Amino acid sequence: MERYENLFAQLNDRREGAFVPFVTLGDPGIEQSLKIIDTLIDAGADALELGVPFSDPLADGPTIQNANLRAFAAGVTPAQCFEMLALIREKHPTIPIGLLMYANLVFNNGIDAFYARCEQVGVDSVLVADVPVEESAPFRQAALRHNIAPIFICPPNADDDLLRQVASYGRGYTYLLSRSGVTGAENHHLIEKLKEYHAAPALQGFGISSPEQVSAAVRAGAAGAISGSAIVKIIEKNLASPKQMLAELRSFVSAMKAASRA
Amino acid sequence: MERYENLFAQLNDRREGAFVPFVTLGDPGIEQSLKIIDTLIDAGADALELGVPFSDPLADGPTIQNANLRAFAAGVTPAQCFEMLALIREKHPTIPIGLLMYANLVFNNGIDAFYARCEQVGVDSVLVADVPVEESAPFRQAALRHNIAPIFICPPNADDDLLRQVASYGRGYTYLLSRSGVTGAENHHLIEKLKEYHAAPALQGFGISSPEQVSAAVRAGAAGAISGSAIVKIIEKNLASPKQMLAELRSFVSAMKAASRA
Amino acid sequence: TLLNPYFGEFGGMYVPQILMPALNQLEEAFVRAQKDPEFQAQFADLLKNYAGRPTALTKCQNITAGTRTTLYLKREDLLHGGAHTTNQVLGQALLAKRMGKSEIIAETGAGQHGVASALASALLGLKCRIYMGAKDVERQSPNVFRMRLMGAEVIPVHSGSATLKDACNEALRDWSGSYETAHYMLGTAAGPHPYPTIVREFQRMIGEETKAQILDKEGRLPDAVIACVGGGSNAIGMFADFINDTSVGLIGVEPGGHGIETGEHGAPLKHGRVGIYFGMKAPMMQTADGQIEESYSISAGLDFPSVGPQHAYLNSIGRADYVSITDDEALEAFKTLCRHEGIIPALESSHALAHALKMMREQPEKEQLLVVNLSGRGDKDIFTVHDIL
Amino acid sequence: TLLNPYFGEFGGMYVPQILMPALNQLEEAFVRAQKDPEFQAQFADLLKNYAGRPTALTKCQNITAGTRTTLYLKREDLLHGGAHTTNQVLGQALLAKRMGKSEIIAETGAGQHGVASALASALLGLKCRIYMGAKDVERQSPNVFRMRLMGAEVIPVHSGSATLKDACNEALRDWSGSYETAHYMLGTAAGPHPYPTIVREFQRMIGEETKAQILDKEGRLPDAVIACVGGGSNAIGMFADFINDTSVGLIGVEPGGHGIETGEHGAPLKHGRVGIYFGMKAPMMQTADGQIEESYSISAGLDFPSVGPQHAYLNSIGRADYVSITDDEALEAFKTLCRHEGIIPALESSHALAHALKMMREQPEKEQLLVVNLSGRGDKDIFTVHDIL
Ligand SMILES: Cc1ncc(COP(=O)(O)O)c(CN[C@@H](CO)C(=O)O)c1O
Ligand SMILES: Cc1ncc(COP(=O)(O)O)c(CN[C@@H](CO)C(=O)O)c1O
Ligand SMILES: O=P(O)(O)OC[C@@H](O)CO
Ligand SMILES: O=P(O)(O)OC[C@@H](O)CO
Ligand code: NA
Ligand code: NA
Repeated sequence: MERYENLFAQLNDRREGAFVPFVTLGDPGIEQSLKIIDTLIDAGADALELGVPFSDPLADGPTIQNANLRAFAAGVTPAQCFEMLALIREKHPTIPIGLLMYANLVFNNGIDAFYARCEQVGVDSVLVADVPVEESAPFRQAALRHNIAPIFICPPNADDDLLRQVASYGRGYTYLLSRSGVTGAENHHLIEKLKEYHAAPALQGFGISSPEQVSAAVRAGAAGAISGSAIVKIIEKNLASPKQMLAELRSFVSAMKAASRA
Repeated sequence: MERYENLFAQLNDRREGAFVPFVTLGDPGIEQSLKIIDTLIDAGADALELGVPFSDPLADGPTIQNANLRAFAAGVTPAQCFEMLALIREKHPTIPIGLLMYANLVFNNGIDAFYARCEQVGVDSVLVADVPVEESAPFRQAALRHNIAPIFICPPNADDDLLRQVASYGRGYTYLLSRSGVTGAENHHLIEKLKEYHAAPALQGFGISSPEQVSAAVRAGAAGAISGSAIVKIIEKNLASPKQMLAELRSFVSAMKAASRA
Repeated sequence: TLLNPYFGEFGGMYVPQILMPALNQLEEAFVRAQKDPEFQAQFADLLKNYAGRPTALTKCQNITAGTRTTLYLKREDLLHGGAHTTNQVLGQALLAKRMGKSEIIAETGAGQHGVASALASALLGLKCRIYMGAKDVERQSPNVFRMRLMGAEVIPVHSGSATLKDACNEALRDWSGSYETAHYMLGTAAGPHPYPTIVREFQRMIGEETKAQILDKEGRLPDAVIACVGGGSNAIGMFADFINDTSVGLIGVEPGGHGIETGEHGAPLKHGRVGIYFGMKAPMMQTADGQIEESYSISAGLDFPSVGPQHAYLNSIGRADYVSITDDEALEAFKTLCRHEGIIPALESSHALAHALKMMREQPEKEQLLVVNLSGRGDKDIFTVHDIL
Repeated sequence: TLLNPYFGEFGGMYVPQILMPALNQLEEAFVRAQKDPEFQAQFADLLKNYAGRPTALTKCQNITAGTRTTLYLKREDLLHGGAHTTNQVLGQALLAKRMGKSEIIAETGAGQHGVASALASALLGLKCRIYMGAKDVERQSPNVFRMRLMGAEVIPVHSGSATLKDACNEALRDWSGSYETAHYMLGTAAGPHPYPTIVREFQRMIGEETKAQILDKEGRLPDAVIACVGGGSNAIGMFADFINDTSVGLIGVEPGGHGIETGEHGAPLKHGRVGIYFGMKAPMMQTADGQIEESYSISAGLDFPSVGPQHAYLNSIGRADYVSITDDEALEAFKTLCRHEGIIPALESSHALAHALKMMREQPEKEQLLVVNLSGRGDKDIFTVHDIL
């Protein structure tokens, strides 16, 4: 809950947009995943979007799908995800970490029991990819009772009552979609209305891979950009030279974050 | 017509049964077919049953079917059959020759026109394998006008009116069936009734290969036995040694004819 | 005989003498059955409740676009088994049983009569042997596996062209030998009387239903009914109730094969001469010497060098007209029914269809109500039509 | 929403937010259509005159011998296309058109919904993409060729088990991206509301016809109606009109695969726990960690690790009972329907059948009137069942 308010106040303060990386927890093995996450923070990461690997990624394109399979082959479970989440909170206590989830993994152990384990480990927000606003009530009441921000998606085709509901129930940031589709590295009235309704900071989402999209987003009114596949593609690409991987990752993040001045 | 009366009078005379071989005209080539026919007459043949090769032998088992194909490969037509029929009548003017036919070949050139070519060449009888008694009228009126004996089959399942019709319309000999089926080399009230009705000499037909069947037949009341496949099988068997073929054929016929004393 | 075996000069009983009482037994059986109300009643029950009848009459939505032609199809493809074949076979198995018989011999070319002969033998409990030519066994194999799983035996005839002629031959050769125990379930309205009359009577529901149906939908009778002709059963099942309504033309479609002019076709009735084979006097394809000729068609159920006698007669007096369709024209009408109407027809029925399209697209402003007998489905054909790429 | 999305705790709309207005558009479209007399009228015309309906209710002559069981079958195998599948798809393509849509995405496992999606798109003129798992593409290939000849595109999903789950996934992934132009023609009474209600309503003619038919033949309602359950459509089409007649039990049959105890099966509703996937809250087969599990069945149309929600609810309140059948028990009922009744059933429908035989032969003196929904034909299956030798 608060680490976001913190970040958005200090960012508004030094007048810049936010830069939030995405990585799947455990790809391409736990040991190198933790180092990728430290190098991402090192190079420029304002907050973190993290994935817990699901079997059936309903809203994900192929880079993330293969990432999930690399994780699964490395033997990563939901429990290894929570135990590595506490080790990186143990050394980076400022950074907002948000979890991007699928509903079966939240629901599995008891919904409320999920939120409690998040709280316990140091997690700030939970985005459940497949629970629409009209189904959120069990999930949003249980994250509020455990002081985890409920993140909701605002789609390009959103209407009056939906922007109102997302503004009321959301916290942390409003996940603002770029396009229709599933997560892939390829190809204003809403931001205005969201602010009119007092919806928390619009971070823009699918398909940013280019720095000029970041600048563009911030310039448009988006409090930052989220980039996912773009980053995972460098993990995939450099799986054979870990050194060069961490090195190319660094470079990518600092450039991407540099683009956030506006 | 008469060569039969002749044969049956002289056979009744010297008290013996008749022995009628079968061969397909032209198998396994015209030249060797004519020599087989002379050797058959040589060895003991009382009369001759000859086949003109048809494409679709409806009442024939495999020996005769393959015989037909050997003939067809030797290039034998209905015209080559008639021209070889006159060459063997030209040197054996006593012997009754009967033609065993299928209706399409009779019907093709005009039914009456067929009978005339038979007469012209020296043929005694025509057996049409697929025209039952109730369909015979065109065929039996045209063979009578050209003095060719109409041969009819008497089947094991023949009744009152059928033995009457076969007795009335038939001439030459009554073809008496041994069994149901098609021509293959494998496995009294009727003879009595036929004679009561005054049907010409019952020659017994399908499946004789053994001399004791000949003796048996004659003893039963049959004026002779017809053997077909049995003979063709020796043509098939010895196609490679023509000498030994003519030699094994001879032997077969004399034995078969020896069996006719009764 | 109690019934006439000739349709003008065509017809007859050109069999070996030994099979004649058997044909005579059957004609009696047929006449008895047709008056037996208890026979009629259960022929009906199995047609309705087991085969799935009345079959539907479908109006074509898309293939007639920009033409004044309305085109209905009669859907024998929706009949249990997948073809018109099944209606006749149920009556005939019932006749076989009425006569205390217990084996069934049949011959098959497209495999559809084989399959229908196995399904009725399994239902009514009769043992069943089927002859099928070795080339049709390959090009029609879906229908082979279907026969064997129902417990029928299919025997591969390799002689001759290894096609229906060659299966008819081995089928008659075995029945002469087996006629005591075994009935011969003949494939079409072809061969020896009484089979031309029995197959028609056991297939005339096809047209009695179309006449009723069209009159309900259109208030008038068709301008023409079209059907393909290999031996003649679906065509005569369709034509039969229409024959006294002189206003309704009747067209029959023979395989043009590779084109009449190549020799490679199966069009006896319009490009052969009268002959005597398979128990009848009917138009036939033969050499100059009277040797029967091998036919050709892309479709196994139409690959047959003679035609049943009543078709030969309706042609002669000018009450029905017969036309042909090439392999290529039948493939074109298959591709078009699939893609614009979502019905895969059998390549046999496509010859009838391809003529109706030719009728439509040659005179597009002609106002004409047509009906095509869609006699079967194209499931047996999909592997073959798809290696024509 | 205008209609309830929950069958007790089961159901819901567990989608990505972006697809929600689309689901909402559809529910409105459905409610409008159901009251539109002009919609009802042409849904009817195409069910009757194009699909071929009423389907028949066949009494079994031979398989019940020496038992007090009467067994009727409902013949959805005689439906244009070869399966129950076709009734729903016609209503849904009509809904797609009413809503100005022009592409159709669908997913297929047995290939039968794919084929039915291609035949209605070709008839009503809609372009059509189909996802199908790479293992089902092999073991169900007759249905593949049939789809492509009708001009549909089938796309081979190699991910995961390469089976229906994996096709559902790629199908929803594309519709999120395409929902503007494209409708998603969902395979069963499963997934997101309104699909559980639409598929049932567009399949309840199955049971409305059986109830009428049995009452005419027997003067009384069945003792039990049996149907197999992969996602749930034929079963609910069958059960739906019977639910308020408490005297009629309703049994549903899930794939027992290699045997429940091996892990290799597809029996969610009776051997899985409630989960959330594919837009619903329904029983599911999953690991201890909530990762969805791969199922198994010999039959591609039943190889699916969840079950539609209304089945989950009718089980829970105890109004329907669910049972399983092994691969081997379904092969045995296939072999027996072929050989003693001359009907090749689909391996899917054989699981329902094999339970009815088990009911009969376990208590042979029990007087019981049963009805099995013979949902499809076994034509897609004959090559596969025949390499099990
Ligand atoms: C769908 C379909 N429609 C028509 C025919 C042609 O025969 P018909 O002329 O008798 O009506 C066939 C042939 N049916 C026969 C002969 O080959 C069989 O044994 O399979 C067919 O399969
Ligand atoms: C004949 C038959 N009967 C039943 C079913 C099972 O589905 P149901 O549970 O929905 O009724 C199937 C599956 N049909 C779907 C799913 O795999 C298809 O895409 O082909 C079937 O093919
Ligand atoms: O569309 P991408 O490729 O930037 O990836 C989306 C994910 O970060 C998750 O929100
Ligand atoms: O049965 P077969 O074998 O003696 O042959 C019959 C022929 O001779 C012709 O009548
Ligand atoms: Na023909
Ligand atoms: Na299932």
